[PDB]
Amino acid sequence: LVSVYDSYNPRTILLSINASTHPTHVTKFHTQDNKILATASDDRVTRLWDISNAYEPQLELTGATDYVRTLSFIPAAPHLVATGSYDGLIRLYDTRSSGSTPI
Amino acid sequence: TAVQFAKRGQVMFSSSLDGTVRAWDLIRYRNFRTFTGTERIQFNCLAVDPSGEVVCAGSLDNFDIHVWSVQTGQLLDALSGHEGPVSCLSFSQENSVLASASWDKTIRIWSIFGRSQQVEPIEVYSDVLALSMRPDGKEVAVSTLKGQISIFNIED
Amino acid sequence: AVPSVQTFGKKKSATAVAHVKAGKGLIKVNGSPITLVEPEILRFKVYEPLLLVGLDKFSNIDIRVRVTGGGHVSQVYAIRQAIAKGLVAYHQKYVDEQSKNELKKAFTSYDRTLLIADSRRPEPK
Amino acid sequence: TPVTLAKVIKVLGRTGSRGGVTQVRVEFLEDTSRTIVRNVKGPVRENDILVLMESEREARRLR
Amino acid sequence: QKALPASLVPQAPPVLTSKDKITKRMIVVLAMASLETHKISDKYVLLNCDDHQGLLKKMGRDISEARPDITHQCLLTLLDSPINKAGKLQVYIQTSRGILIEVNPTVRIPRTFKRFSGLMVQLLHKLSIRSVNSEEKLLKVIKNPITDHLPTKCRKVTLSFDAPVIRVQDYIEKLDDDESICVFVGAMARGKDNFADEYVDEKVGLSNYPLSASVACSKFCHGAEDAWNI
Amino acid sequence: SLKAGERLMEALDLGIAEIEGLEAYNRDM
Amino acid sequence: DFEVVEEFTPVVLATPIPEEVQQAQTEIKLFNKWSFEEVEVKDASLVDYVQVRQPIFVAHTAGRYANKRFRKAQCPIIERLTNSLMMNGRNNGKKLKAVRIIKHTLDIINVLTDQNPIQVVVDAITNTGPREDTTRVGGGGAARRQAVDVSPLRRVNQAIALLTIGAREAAFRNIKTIAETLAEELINAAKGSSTSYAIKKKDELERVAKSNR
RNA sequence: AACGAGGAAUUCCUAGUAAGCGCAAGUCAUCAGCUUGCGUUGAUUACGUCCCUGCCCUUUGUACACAC
Repeated sequence: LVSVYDSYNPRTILLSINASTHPTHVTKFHTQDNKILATASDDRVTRLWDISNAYEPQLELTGATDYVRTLSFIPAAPHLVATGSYDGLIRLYDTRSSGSTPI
Repeated sequence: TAVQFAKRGQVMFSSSLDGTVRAWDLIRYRNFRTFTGTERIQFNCLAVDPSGEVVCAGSLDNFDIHVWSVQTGQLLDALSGHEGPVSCLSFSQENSVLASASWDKTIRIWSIFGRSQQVEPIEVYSDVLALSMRPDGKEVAVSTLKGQISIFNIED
Repeated sequence: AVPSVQTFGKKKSATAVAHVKAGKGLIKVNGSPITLVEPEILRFKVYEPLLLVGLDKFSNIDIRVRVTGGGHVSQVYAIRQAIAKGLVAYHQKYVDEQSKNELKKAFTSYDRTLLIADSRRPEPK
Repeated sequence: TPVTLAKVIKVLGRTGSRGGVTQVRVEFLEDTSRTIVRNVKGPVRENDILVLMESEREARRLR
Repeated sequence: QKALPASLVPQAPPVLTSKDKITKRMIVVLAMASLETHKISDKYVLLNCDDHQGLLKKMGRDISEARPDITHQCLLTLLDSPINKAGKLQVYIQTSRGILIEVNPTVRIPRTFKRFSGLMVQLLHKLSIRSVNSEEKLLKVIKNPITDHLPTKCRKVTLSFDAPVIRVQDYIEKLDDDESICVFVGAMARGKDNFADEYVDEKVGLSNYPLSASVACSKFCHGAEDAWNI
Repeated sequence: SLKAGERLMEALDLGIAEIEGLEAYNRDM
Repeated sequence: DFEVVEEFTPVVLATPIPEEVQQAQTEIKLFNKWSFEEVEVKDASLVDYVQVRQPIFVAHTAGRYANKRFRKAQCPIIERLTNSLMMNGRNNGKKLKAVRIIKHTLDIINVLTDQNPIQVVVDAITNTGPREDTTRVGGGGAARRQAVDVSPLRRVNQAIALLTIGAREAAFRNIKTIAETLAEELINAAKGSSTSYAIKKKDELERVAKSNR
């Protein structure tokens, strides 16, 4: 499970989203947007959580092959999310669409 | 010392220093009742409900707002709670509540109808006298001794 | 001497003595400035008559408040009353009274406790 | 789900009602004509507009 | 295709209680139970319709009302169900005198009738029975009413005779994805089914035929396992 | 039992349903 | 094309007032962070009972607000939320604690959902008001529930009471404190997402009233 | 061994109130196992209704008009 809280404050754990039971390697925030978290896991799925609803994933971004361990956003389009697995096959995903298969 | 009208001008009331408040007709030119106090205190002002049911008057000496019924000449109660003389009184033409101007520097709103019996003070800068109220019945105009004229809202 | 005017404020057992003189635009309470009020959440309740009136009307006046008695909430309410009374008593005496009237109206349109303090008197039914 | 905002025309009195139920004539906001007697539970004064769930029941005495 | 969970050991499901009002769960209430105590003099006994009846005759109550045996075998049937092993229900007891008892889902009920009567006669006077491992007290007497202690998203129905017969499967699947089903059964002998019609809103029946108190909760709970897919 | 206002309502409902009963019957003949 | 110049001398004070205070003299802000402007009650029938027309600095104006009957409608609901946080025996008569909790609460709400924390509170209070409610009938033992409609003041009063208890019951014995769960309860109440306690009582009290009209 | 905020059943309470906090005094009765004052903090919810339970009043309007 991932935990996101305020900077310069260890005392106030603001949010603790429970992801899948696999370990989460990378948890990145959106660059242009400022309210949606994107996390990966060893469960071979990336998830996009809006922090208003920290219990159900807004878009379960699937289709990965093995061990997504680094993902990034693209500063032009907010609908496009880059996703890197651990076997090559650098996925480029769309979240405006259904979001279960790369473009 | 104070003269007021009530109920389409057919009946009319008057307060004097004699210790009485006297109703009058303008059809038969005669008094109906001569309401009095328990010891005949003086009187400053008079006010009437827009319905011809309750008369009230205020005094220099006893400074309790005595109220009478129009039908029964006995006084109902003494609406008290002031320090120094109640100067002016007036009933609201819609909400049917009375406002008391007193030398306590406080404007008192008395809701005396229908199980309420509640007292609301609005305290002002200085010795407030000569109250008046809108025909809408939601505002109170008062004249302080300091010179300024203040305008309030009865409900708020 | 310089022009001066003095007002009083009152919460439950806390009194405030504010003296308003012409000067350099400085604000003082108990020797300390106004940026050091200790309840730390009610510090915007003592800036409150400052920012309703516009800070230009305090740019040439001086305020010195002593406070004794009360606790913390009752003390801060005494300071905001004595500053608001002290500003409106300076402007009725040596400045325009139409300035006083717009100063008084800006307070009573906001809240009546800044001008005169309602004594929370007991009532028997 | 058609909610209907309803201005209170007059809070009634001297009617058979339980404590915490005041019988109130309300009037819809779609037109100024049609008034329906309903029951209001909370502290209600004059001229506050009120949200009705449905708009056809004829609210009788609470007995 | 889909990735497995990282942990595959079997783990104990959480013990649902009145503190938690979130998860989807089953509530069974043995309402109008006949469980009261009286002093023999030197000893304290539970009133029975069979053991001592002339005591009830002096009390003015009828003999046939005080039946704690049917409430005993209702608990043994309900708590030994596989749903209790699956940890998806808790059970309350609403007595005839207004005492409301919360039965925790982990308690090992005494098996014979005489040991259960000994357990309850100290429950009504100490207000709680503690655990042998000193963790958390099993049978806790809680505050009236029952509707505040139910889960928040709540569905209340009762088991009756004149009620329409619907399949137990069809009522559970037509219930929502997070509502907690609360069924208020009659733990008394024979009489009116108006023990908790104030709380529930529709009466629900299971058969046109006469069903006992033990088999009424047993039928619907066995429909709960076949609908919640354990 | 009842209250004034409610007593007139049941009087109003009973008589006019009888009045509208004889009115439609008069239109029948 | 048209100017009204009222300030001529640059306003410099001998006592140094910080610029965070000086820029607050144009718009009166809640806690000097959030503006009361454009905070409009979206759902109807709770205006003049949920009031945000007058702006307030801190939620602490202890006036005469219970002596009259409907004087409670004039309270700003930021202050009505702080005053209603004393729903226990341990936090009675501690408003400086209750104001500091709400200041932390509006901080978390603005960080999470970025429009306005006050606008969320206005939207959250106007959602969870139970628009239909039930009451019993005496009837000589015939105690049947009967649906009755609800005053707008009671809709405000039940909304604030349920949202505060929803914060207090969630952080009863947990790792989260009252400031975190009140932000979670208010944000879920503004969406109407049916996971807050307050929305879960809104449809439950209505459906009980909807079961017997 | 008893004990994780207390059952049924009851009692009190409408604004500087309930509740929380300390300080002082020990007043010809009473009080040290406590009593009485004085300050700090300071709310929710009615503020309507006679539907239930009670309690009382009235049933010639006589106190001068008009109205009823």
